[PDB]
Amino acid sequence: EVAAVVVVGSCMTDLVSLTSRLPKTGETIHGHKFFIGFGGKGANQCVQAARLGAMTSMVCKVGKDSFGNDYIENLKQNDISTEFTYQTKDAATGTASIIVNNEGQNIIVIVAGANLLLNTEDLRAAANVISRAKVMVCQLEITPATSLEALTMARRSGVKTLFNPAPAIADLDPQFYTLSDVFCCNESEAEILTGLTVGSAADAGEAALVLLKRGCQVVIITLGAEGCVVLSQTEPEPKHIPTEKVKAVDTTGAGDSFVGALAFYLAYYPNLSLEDMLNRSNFIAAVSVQAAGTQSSYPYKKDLPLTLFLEHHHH
Amino acid sequence: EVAAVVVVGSCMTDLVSLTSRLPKTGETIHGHKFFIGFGGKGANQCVQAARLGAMTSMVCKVGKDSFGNDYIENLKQNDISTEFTYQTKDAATGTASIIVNNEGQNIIVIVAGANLLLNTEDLRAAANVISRAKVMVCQLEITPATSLEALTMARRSGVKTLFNPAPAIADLDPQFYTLSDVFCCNESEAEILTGLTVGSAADAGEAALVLLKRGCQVVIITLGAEGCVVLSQTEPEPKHIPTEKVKAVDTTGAGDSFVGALAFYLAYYPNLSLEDMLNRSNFIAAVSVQAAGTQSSYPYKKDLPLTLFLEH
Ligand SMILES: Nc1ncnc2c1ncn2[C@@H]1O[C@H](COP(=O)(O)CP(=O)(O)O)[C@@H](O)[C@H]1O
Ligand SMILES: Nc1ncnc2c1ncn2[C@@H]1O[C@H](COP(=O)(O)CP(=O)(O)O)[C@@H](O)[C@H]1O
Ligand SMILES: [Cl-]
Ligand SMILES: [K+]
Ligand SMILES: [K+]
Ligand SMILES: [Mg+2]
Ligand SMILES: [Mg+2]
Repeated sequence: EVAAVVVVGSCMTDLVSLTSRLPKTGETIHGHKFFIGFGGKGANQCVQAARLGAMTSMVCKVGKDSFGNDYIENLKQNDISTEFTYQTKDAATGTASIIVNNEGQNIIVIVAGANLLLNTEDLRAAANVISRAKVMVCQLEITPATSLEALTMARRSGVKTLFNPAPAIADLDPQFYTLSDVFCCNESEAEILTGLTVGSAADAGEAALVLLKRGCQVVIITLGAEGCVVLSQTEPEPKHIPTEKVKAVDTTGAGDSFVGALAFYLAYYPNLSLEDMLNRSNFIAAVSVQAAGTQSSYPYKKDLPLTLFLEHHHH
Repeated sequence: EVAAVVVVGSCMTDLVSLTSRLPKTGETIHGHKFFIGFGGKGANQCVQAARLGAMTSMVCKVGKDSFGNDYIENLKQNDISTEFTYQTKDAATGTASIIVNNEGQNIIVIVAGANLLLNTEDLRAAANVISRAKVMVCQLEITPATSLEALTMARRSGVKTLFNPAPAIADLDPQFYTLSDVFCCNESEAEILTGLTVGSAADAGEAALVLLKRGCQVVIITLGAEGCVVLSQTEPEPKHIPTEKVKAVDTTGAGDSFVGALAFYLAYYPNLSLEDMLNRSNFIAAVSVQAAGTQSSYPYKKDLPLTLFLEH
């Protein structure tokens, strides 16, 4: 019935061309395959949460176009509520044009498009759904002011905020930190936000402390194959949560799998320690890296170990 | 209604992102605008001819996908026959993914897709329409075997062949020249095809002669703002046909406008001199450069000077 996880954020149509070599400036090349995929950090996170069993709702804006209609169907196919998936005639659906060579290297051009037109009126119409959620997740692929509005609304209603400052902006409004219950970013984002080098767990501990002092309640920095680091106002000493070693097929979208899993745990297992939530989220994201693609790689509950769903702390 | 102009060639969806900077390897950048356009050199040429008043037929193959369905509607809206516009589940509609910066530099990735699956069986179904046409137009965006068969069919029925070797490749099948009544390309294509540097109308004349001696009857090299150069087996001395100076808004698709205009004139105004046809085609192409986009820039007869359509 009630959506426990509300994601206010982005949907993007992935337009993928496969080539033998990447083009340089000025070059026309021929590729050998083109296909369409569904992306956007907001939708990616929402899709992972939904596949773990969350009742989710996506607050987003697409175009009144073929891509937008397709995106709505993609959400429905993932059992996501589309009651706040808005459409606009005033911009195309967001796009990621992606060129990939035979080694899996890419160039990407993102046009946020309709995502940027998600506005105050849209959030007001979503106010009841936001207010009744357990967790509100947002990123920085819509207009920053709209993400800030959503954080504000959630905070005012006592709804847990999960903020993923991605892609990062060097001088974020200070309110982004003070309105974030959980602030989760990757190493490259942490570098932009703090002006520190972040390559290692040690580095992430230092960066996390800078972010915590700006007013976050919890800070998590993800570290690829090294797992993640967390600290909080209650426990300000950095804790490194490793992830078990796997053979990565395709790491694309791992960050969004991680965040979607964390949203699921915050909503449905609020009793658990951060450490527990993060061990589980690490494991889920590590499953995603062992499969090709972004949304297509995200696991479903039925294909995951039963231990990930126990109410109490586990070893 | 008998089609006078038959175009056997490509339909492509243009997926255009406008950016401040072009991305380097491994980089994600954010751009400021995305749009979809109808393109493909075959379709572009067919659309310009149709807008001038030609009865046209587009022989092509698109996907059984949204892009393909949309493409078919695009052709119908331009009054083009789609009797031999095929759809396949075996590849997506052709795509051109185009990134452009604010200085107009670009990165382009073409995936010809369904265009490549237009096969000789598909062509043969069109034999009656080809046989009753005045002009057959082909390019180098579908499979070579298919384009060669189309030109062969036209020749067998005494239908004029107009061939646009675009995009160009160094080692083009010799038959493309010998099957071409009119062979029309741009300066950068002529350079690839001949190995000559083309940096003037005089240089274009020299490259054109190489193309002529490979077996073409008429060779036209288009020269952007400098108009075009023509020679023929009957008159091998190069003739430079200037175009009047205009303020270009967007030169994208001008070559296809030029070729589609030329097809229209070859089909419906056969008694005009070649020089006259090229002056008119230059003028129509120069209108196209004064508007943004490709097919959205191609003028209609109703918006053009009446003198372009007077005989003699
Ligand atoms: N190679 C790898 N092996 C195992 N887990 C991985 C992994 N790459 C990523 N992960 C998992 O996915 C989470 C998020 O990944 P990232 O820190 O890589 C985000 P990004 O920096 O690539 O955008 C990690 O914290 C970890 O749990
Ligand atoms: N800047 C410009 N001013 C006027 N006419 C132009 C022009 N650029 C192109 N044209 C017209 O369009 C014709 C074809 O253009 P191009 O020679 O540039 C072929 P392409 O660059 O589209 O491949 C020219 O012969 C000329 O008639
Ligand atoms: Cl920009
Ligand atoms: K993956
Ligand atoms: K134009
Ligand atoms: Mg990673
Ligand atoms: Mg040009």
